[PDB]
Amino acid sequence: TTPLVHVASVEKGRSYEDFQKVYNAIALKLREDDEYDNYIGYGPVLVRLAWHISGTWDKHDNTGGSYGGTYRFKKEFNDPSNAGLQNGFKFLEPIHKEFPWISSGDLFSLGGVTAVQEMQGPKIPWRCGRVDTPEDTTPDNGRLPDADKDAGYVRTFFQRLNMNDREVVALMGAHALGKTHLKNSGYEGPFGAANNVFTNEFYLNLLNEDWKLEKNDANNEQWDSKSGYMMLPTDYSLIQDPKYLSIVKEYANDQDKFFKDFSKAFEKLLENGITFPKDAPSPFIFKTLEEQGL
Amino acid sequence: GSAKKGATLFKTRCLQCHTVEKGGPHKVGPNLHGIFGRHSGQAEGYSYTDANIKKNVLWDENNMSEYLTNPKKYIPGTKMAFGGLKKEKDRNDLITYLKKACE
Ligand code: HEC
Ligand code: HEC
Repeated sequence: TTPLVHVASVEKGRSYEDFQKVYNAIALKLREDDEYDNYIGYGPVLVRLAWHISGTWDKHDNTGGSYGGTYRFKKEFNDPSNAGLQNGFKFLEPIHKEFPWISSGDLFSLGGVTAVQEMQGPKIPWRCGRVDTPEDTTPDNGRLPDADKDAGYVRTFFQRLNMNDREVVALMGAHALGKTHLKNSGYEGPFGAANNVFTNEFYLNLLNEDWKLEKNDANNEQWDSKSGYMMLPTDYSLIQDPKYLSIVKEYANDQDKFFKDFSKAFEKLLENGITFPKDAPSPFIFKTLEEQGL
Repeated sequence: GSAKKGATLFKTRCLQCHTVEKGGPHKVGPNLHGIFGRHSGQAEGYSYTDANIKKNVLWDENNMSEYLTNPKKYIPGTKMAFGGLKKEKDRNDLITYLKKACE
């Protein structure tokens, strides 16, 4: 019956200027709702949502992925791995009602891109065309990675998403943003210092801080620094693996390079499983609130 | 402004990188004791970017407000990774608290 193919289909009569206004709405709500999660803001959770709706992809049969917007259904919604993402969903809710024409998959992925850009991260090219798919196309729970693992697990897991060593190390840099919450994932604490500004501090912190592996209140083991940060076992394994370690040192010495590689990797992540036809518009780079004068 | 609200804003948005007490430890950024009425990039023991030193400004409540609105805008090349307080109310509250906290 032939492999499952997802053809990008631009929302009828919508263009670059239309998506900028969705972007603006997301960015403005980011700017104004600054109290959430003890003044961390919605930035980090929007990025996590975008990665989680994308990280269900299986390259072998093109199941899961951002295309179908399948996060809107309870099976994927109540995924224990996705605990806490309801906040990001409720954030995007009023925006979806203001732009009812945009597909769920386009909105989720755009939220992540907006967040990264607004948090002074790199520019992330973005492509529209994702289309809402029925509820039985929803991926089973358990396709997202576990935290209590080593580098071997990480490398292997990301093969399924077609990500190589450099792409993995780059994407993990997103753990410069936000924190872990105990009632969500059984891990607690800020990853770094700048919680809502996109930097290369993930790499610098891994290499330069003094970490200790200890039990938290959920009896889960996590790496804690004396400076009060925390890292998951999967995060710390990036300096336990020799090949990972080289790339870690690279991004720690060059933020510009990290920004470039993250932008590629992230867009690749959001676009996995999508076939873009020839008539499809070129990828969009959206203007931040800052360069609009705000 | 409300010093107590400003206390909350400092605890959640500044404390991770700065302390306020006299003779308090340097962290991500420098200790901020006696910050008002002192030249920028002058905390002893701390390693600033030279962009912060080149700015060369005695810190007061007005330039603090502008700085904390958008740190990269006021001092290009600063390494203080902070988005910025975009609500003037919060800037007034924070600076009010910081005025006494670091006396
Ligand atoms: C790290 C994650 C920080 C956060 C959050 C905040 N600050 Fe910061 N600050 C930080 C650094 C690394 C620096 C030095 C910048 C450089 O280029 O060297 C600063 C600088 C300041 C200053 C100026 C100090 C001086 O010139 O002597 C002030 C007055 C200051 N920071 C205050 C401040 C406030 C009020 C913050 C939150 C509302 C805040 N900082 C956040 C590191 C970080
Ligand atoms: C491209 C983005 C991205 C990638 C890839 C990524 N994460 Fe994260 N994750 C985030 C962000 C951003 C947060 C912080 C969310 C917040 O603060 O609300 C987070 C938080 C978490 C949390 C805690 C969530 C909570 O609220 O308690 C866990 C657990 C986690 N990540 C596990 C992993 C593991 C394991 C991997 C890979 C092996 C991984 N993530 C890869 C972006 C990412």
